[PDB]
Amino acid sequence: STQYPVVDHEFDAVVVGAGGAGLRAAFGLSEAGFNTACVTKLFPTRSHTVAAQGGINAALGNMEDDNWRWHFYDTVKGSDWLGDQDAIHYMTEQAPAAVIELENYGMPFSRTEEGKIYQRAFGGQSLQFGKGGQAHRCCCVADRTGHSLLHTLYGRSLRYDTSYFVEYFALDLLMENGECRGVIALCIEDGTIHRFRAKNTVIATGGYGRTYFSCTSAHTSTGDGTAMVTRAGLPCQDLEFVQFHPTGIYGAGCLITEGCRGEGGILINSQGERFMERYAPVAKDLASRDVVSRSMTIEIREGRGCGPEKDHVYLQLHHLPPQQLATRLPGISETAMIFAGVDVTKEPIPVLPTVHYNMGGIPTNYKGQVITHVNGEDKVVPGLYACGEAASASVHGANRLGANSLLDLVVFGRACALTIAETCKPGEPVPSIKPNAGEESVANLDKLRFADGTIRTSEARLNMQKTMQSHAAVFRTGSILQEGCEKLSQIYRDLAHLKTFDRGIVWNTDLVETLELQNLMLCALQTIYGAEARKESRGAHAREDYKLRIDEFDYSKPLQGQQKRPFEEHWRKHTLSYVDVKSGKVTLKYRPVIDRTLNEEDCSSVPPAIRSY
Amino acid sequence: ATTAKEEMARFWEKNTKSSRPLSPHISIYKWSLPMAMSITHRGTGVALSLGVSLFSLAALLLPEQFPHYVAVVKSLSLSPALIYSAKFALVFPLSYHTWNGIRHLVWDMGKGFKLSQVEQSGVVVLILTLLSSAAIASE
Amino acid sequence: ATSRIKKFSIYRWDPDKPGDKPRMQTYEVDLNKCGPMVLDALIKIKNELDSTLTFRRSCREGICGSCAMNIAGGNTLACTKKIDPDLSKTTKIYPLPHMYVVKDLVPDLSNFYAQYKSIEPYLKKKDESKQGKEQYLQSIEDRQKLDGLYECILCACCSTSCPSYWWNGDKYLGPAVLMQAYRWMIDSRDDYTEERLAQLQDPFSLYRCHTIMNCTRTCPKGLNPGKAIAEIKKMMATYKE
Amino acid sequence: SSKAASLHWTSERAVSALLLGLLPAAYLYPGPAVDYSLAAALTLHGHWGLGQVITDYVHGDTPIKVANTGLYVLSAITFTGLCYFNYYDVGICKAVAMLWSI
Ligand SMILES: *Cc1cc2c(cc1C)nc1c(=O)[nH]c(=O)nc-1n2C[C@H](O)[C@H](O)[C@H](O)COP(=O)(O)OP(=O)(O)OC[C@H]1O[C@@H](n2cnc3c(N)ncnc32)[C@H](O)[C@@H]1O
Ligand SMILES: CCCCCCO[C@@H]1O[C@H](CO)[C@@H](O)[C@H](O)[C@H]1O
Ligand code: SF4
Ligand code: F3S
Ligand code: FES
Ligand SMILES: [K+]
Ligand SMILES: [K+]
Repeated sequence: STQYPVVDHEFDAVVVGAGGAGLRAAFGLSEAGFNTACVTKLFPTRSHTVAAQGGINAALGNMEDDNWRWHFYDTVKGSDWLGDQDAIHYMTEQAPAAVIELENYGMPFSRTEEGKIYQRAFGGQSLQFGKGGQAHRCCCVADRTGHSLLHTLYGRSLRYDTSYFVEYFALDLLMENGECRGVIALCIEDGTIHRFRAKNTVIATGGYGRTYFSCTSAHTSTGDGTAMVTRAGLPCQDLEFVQFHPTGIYGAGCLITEGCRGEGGILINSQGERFMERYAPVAKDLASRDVVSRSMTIEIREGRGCGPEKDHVYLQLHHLPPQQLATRLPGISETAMIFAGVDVTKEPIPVLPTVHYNMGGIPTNYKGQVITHVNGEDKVVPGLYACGEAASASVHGANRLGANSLLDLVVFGRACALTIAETCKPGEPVPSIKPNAGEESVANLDKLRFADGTIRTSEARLNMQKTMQSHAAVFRTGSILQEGCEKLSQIYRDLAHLKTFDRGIVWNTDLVETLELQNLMLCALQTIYGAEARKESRGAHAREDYKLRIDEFDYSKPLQGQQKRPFEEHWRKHTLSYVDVKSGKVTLKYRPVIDRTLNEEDCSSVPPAIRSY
Repeated sequence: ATTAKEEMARFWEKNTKSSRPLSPHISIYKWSLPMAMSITHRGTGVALSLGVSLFSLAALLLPEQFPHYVAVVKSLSLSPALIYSAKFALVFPLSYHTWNGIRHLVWDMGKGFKLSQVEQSGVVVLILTLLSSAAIASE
Repeated sequence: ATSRIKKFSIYRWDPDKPGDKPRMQTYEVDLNKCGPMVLDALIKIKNELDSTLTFRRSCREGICGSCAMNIAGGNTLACTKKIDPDLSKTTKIYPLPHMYVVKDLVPDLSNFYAQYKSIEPYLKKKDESKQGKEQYLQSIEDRQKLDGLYECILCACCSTSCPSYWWNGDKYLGPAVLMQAYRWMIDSRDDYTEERLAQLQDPFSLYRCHTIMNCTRTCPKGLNPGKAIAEIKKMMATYKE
Repeated sequence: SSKAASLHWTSERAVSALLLGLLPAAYLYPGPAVDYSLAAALTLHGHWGLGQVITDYVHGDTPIKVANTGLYVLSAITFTGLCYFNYYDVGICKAVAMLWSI
C-alpha cells in the first residue's frame, strides 16, 4: 504496493452526490435517525442542479383548476410509452406535496396576486388528459429555479447531523456477494483513500452530457456514478435515449430555458416563418422537445438556417412586454448579452438543439432501489439505491417533459430516504468487507497517475466527443451508427497509450480528469451500441432507416383480432447494457416496460397510441 | 457532523500549521477612487487626532503662552505665499475629512449606495474640499 | 493562416513539491484559436501546454461560482470575464486574495463556508408544527424585497475583496454572509428577525464594515452587498425587545 | 445592556453630527461655551475613532489591551490639555483667529 494510506469509515448509510437528489436523500436519512455520510466531488452548491432555470411541475392549481392525474397523463404520453407508469404514478401524485415542502423550507417562488406560487406554461403539458388545452403548472423562481432550489436544500441540510465529505471523488462500489457494502474514494484535498462501510448506499451523481462535444451540462457531468455500477457488473438502462434541448445558445451551448416560449416567445427561420405551426399545428412551439428539435434540425439542413453560416435558428422574444421579460426571464436576458451580445427586447436569440439531459441511467424501481434483471425477473440489489438524473425509474422514458427532472430529484431522493427508513433500522451492524476490498481501484488510480503514452487525456476525450456528435445526433442511421461504434471501441482501446503529466496526489486535476475519461467512455460505448441495436423510432431516438415505432401491437388500428408480436420482435422495452471493462465489449439484453400504476381505480393505466402534438 | 464553530476552530488549526502560502492582496489588488478616498479618510482622521493631541501637550508644557508664539511668527516677515501654503496645508486635511465625513453620515441613512453614486459623491467631495480650502487659506 | 498571441502570467504552487515557493509562469495563447473568456483560455492551456495547471471550475456560464479568482487586479468569474484584446498587456491571474492556498489557483474556502452556516441561512418559523401542509402566503410586494439578495451564488469574490475581511476575516462575516443574514431578516415568512439581529451584537460580525465598497464594485451578479449591510445597521439601531 | 454594540454605533454618528454642528458655531459665536464644547467633542470622536483603527489592525490579547490602555491615556491627557488652554490661555476659537491673522 500500500503506497497510499486508507481510512475506513463506518456509517448506517452513504450518499454519493450533493445536487438536488443527493442533498434530499442525505438529510432525509439523518432526519430519520441514521448516521448518514454525504460524499460529493464538488461543494454542494456547485452542482449542475444550480443551473436549472424553467421550473418544477406540480398540479397546485394556483393558475387554474388542475388534476395531478392529467399531469401523469402528460408524462406517460411524453415518454412515448417507454416510461414505467408506476414510477410515473408516484412522481406526479407526490408533486404538490414535494413543491409545498420546498416553499415551506424557504424557496423564493415568484408569487401570484393571491400570495401563492406562480406557474407558467411549458412543453407537452395539458388539462383534461390532452383535451382541455394548454396547462400552467410549472412552479418557478423567475428563470433561476435550479439556483434557488439547490440553495434552499443545502440550507435545509445544515440543520441535521449529516456528515459531509466535500470534494471527494468516488471510485467504485464495495461489492460482496451481489450486495453493496459501501464505496471507496479519493480525498482530493490531501490525496488519501477512503472506504465507507455502510448498510446502504445511495447514488445520485448526475448525467453525462460531456460525452458529446456540444452540451448544456457542466464540465463536471461525467457520469461518474454510471461507470461505477458498470464496473460492478451491473446493467445500465436506456443510455441510448439522449435528449436534445431545443434552445441552447450558439457558440457556448449555454441553455435558454423553455420558459421563453411559455411566456410568448417563438421560433423563426431565415425567411421569417414560425415553422412549428407547420410541424405542430396545435402545440406549435410548446410541442415535445424530441419533436421540436427534429423540426429545427430539418429547417437547417434543408436550407432555411439562419446566421452567416445558415446553421442555427432564431428564438424571438422582443415582441413581448419588457416588464414581463425582466420579471419572468431576467436570467436568460443577462446570459444572451454576455454570450451573444443579444438584447432580448431588440433582437432574436441564436439557438439550436443541444445535448442536455440523459433519460437513461442506473435502473431502479419506484422506490429508488437498484434492480438487476435475471431470467426475465427484476430483483433488487440489497444496499444500493439511485435517484436523480443518474437514475432510470424511469419516469422519463424516451422523452422527458420540461420541468420534470427537478421534480424527479426531490421526489425520488426522498423516496430513497423513506424506503430505507421502512426497510432497515438505524444502528444495525455494518457489514464486513475483506481487508483488500478496493485495491484494484487504487491500482488503476496509480497507473493513470504515472501514465506516459502517446495520447494525452485532452486528446482522447476530444476524439470521443467528436464521434458522438457525428454518429449519434438528433437523426441517426445504421451505417453511421455502426462506424461510431468502431471509432469508439478503438479509442477505448487507445486508452492504453494515455499520457498524463502531474505526478502529485493533492488536487491533481490532471489525474481526476483521467478518472473521468474512463467514466465518460464507458457511458458513451453503451449509448452508441444501444443506439445501433435499436431499429425503431421512439422519443429522442429517430432512425431514418426505421421510421416507425414498433410496439407489441400495431396501435394504429383496432386491436380486435390482432397478433401480439413476440417480445423479441418489437422494441417497446428498456435496453440493458453491460460492459467488459478490460476489453470494452458491449453486451445488451432487454426487459419489459412496467405499465401498471400503483392503483388502477385511482389512476388509469394508459395504453399506447399515436404520438402527435 | 461538525458545528460552524467546530469548523472555524479546525480551519485555523490545520492551515496555521501547514506550509500553505497566503495568496497576495494589497500588493496585487487594483485600486479605485472610492477605495483610495476611503483609506485617506482614515489617514486624515488619525492625523487630525494627533494634531489635536500634539496641541494639548504643547499647552501643558511649553514656556510661553500662545500669544507669544504668534508674535515670534509675525516678526519673520515670511513670504505671504509661504503663509498661504502653510494655511492650506493646515486646513486641507480638516476640509477633506469633514466633507467626506458628511458623505459617511448620509450613507448611514442608506442613501447613495448605487456604485455610480459612490463615484459622483466621491468627486463632489473632492471639489468641495479644494474650493473650501483655497478660500479659507486666503482669509 | 494570422495568429494573435497573448501572454498570461499565472500564480503557481505545488504542495507535493518539497520546499516549492509561489511563482508566476507565463503562457502564450493565440486568441484566434480559443474562446473569448479567460476560463476558455485557462482550459486551453491545461489541455495543450501544462495539464498541471490546477484550478476550480464547473458550470462555465457564471452561476455556480466555481471559477472565482483575481483576474488582473480584480476578483471575478473567469468563465464570464472577457480576455483583453490588447496584446501589449500580459494578463496576470491570482487566487482569491488573502486566502490559504491549497494549490495554484485553488483557495481554502472552508472558513467562508462555516461563516455562512452560522447565520442559519434557512427559514425558521415559531410554529413549525405545520411544515408540509400548505403554501405559505407571500405577496408580490414582499417577494420583491428579496430581489437582488437571493441571486447570490456564494463565489466569495466580495468577501475576499474587502480589506476588513483581509484583517479580521476570522471574526468578521464579510459581505457575502451578511447579505444572506439580511436575506432571512427581511423574508416576510421568517419569524426570527430579532434573533438574527441579536447575533450581530458584537464588535466584529457586522461592525468591521466601514463602507469601503470594494464588495459592490466586485460582484459578478451585479449585487450590492454593501447597501444590504447598510440596512442591517439601521435595523440594529431601531429594534426592541 | 445586550445591545451595547449597536448603541455605540448610534452614539458615534451622533457625536460626529455634533462636532459638525460646532464648526458653524465656533466661527459665528466664538466663546467659552463653544470652546469647551469642542474640547469635549474633539476628545470623544477622536477616542472612538482611533479605537476602531486599533480594533482592525491590532491582534492578540496583550497588544490589544496595551493599545487600548495607551490610547485611554492619550485621550484623557488631551481633553485635559485643551481645557487647560481654554482656562489659562485664550481658548481654541481665539487661537485660530490669531493663527489665521498671521
Ligand atoms: C444542464 C441543465 C439541466 C437542467 C436545466 C438547465 C441546465 C443548464 N433546467 C431544468 C429545469 O428548468 N427543470 C427541470 O426539471 N430540469 C432541468 N435541468 C435538468 C436537471 O437539472 C438535471 O437533470 C438535475 O439537475 C440532476 O441533478 P442531480 O441531483 O441528479 O445532480 P447534479 O446536479 O447533476 O449533481 C451531481 C452530484 O454528484 C456528485 N458527483 C459526481 N461525480 C462524483 C464522483 N465521482 N464522486 C463523488 N461525487 C460525485 C457531484 O459533486 C454533485 O453533487
Ligand atoms: C493608489 C492611488 C491611485 C488610484 C486612484 C484612482 O484609481 C482609478 O479610479 C477609477 C474610478 O473608480 C477606476 O475606474 C480606475 O480603474 C482606477 O485606476
Ligand atoms: S454577494 Fe456577490 S460576490 Fe458576494 S458571493 Fe454573492 S454574488 Fe459572489
Ligand atoms: S468592501 Fe468591506 S468594509 Fe464594508 S462596504 Fe464592502 S464589506
Ligand atoms: S464555472 Fe461556474 S461560475 Fe464559472
Ligand atoms: K436519467
Ligand atoms: K421577517
